[PDB]
Amino acid sequence: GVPTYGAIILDETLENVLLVQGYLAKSGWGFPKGKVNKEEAPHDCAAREVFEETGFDIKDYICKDDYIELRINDQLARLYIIPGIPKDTKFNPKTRREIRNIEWFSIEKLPCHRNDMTPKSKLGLAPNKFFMAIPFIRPLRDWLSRRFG
Ligand SMILES: CC(=O)N1C=CCN(C(=O)c2ccc3c(c2)OCO3)CC1
Repeated sequence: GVPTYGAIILDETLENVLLVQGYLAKSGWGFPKGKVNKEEAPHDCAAREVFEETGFDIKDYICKDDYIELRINDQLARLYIIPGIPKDTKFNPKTRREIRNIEWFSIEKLPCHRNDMTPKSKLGLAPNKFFMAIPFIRPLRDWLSRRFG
């Protein structure tokens, strides 16, 4: 699939992250990100997608080496880590046809896996509104421990 780029924005305490809520197939909460355009550099795609989805421009804050990248079902998603953004920042998407809401979440309260349904002897995972964010949570926590401690 086409690579996606975006950001993990943290506040100044490093204990909250900014998530966005879309519609329909992207009806849950996830980090701001989207698909790279032809010939567009990863940092420019991350900034574009984040500004489209949040109205906040990360361009002056991106650090080249500071990101988490995952390959899920053979599609690569790279989120640049952007700490220290104040919680009173006014975030407003460009297109509310794509973004329902924008909120800060406590990192420690976010799930890092979905729950099974072993209580019901049924296979699979229970729905979770953080499903898009979840794969990045443990790597983020590990990354923050290594970088800040
Ligand atoms: C116009 C536009 O940019 N698109 C349309 C709908 C929104 N998209 C996202 O980039 C997107 C991905 C994952 C998400 C998310 C949003 O919000 C919660 O998790 C896909 C592309």
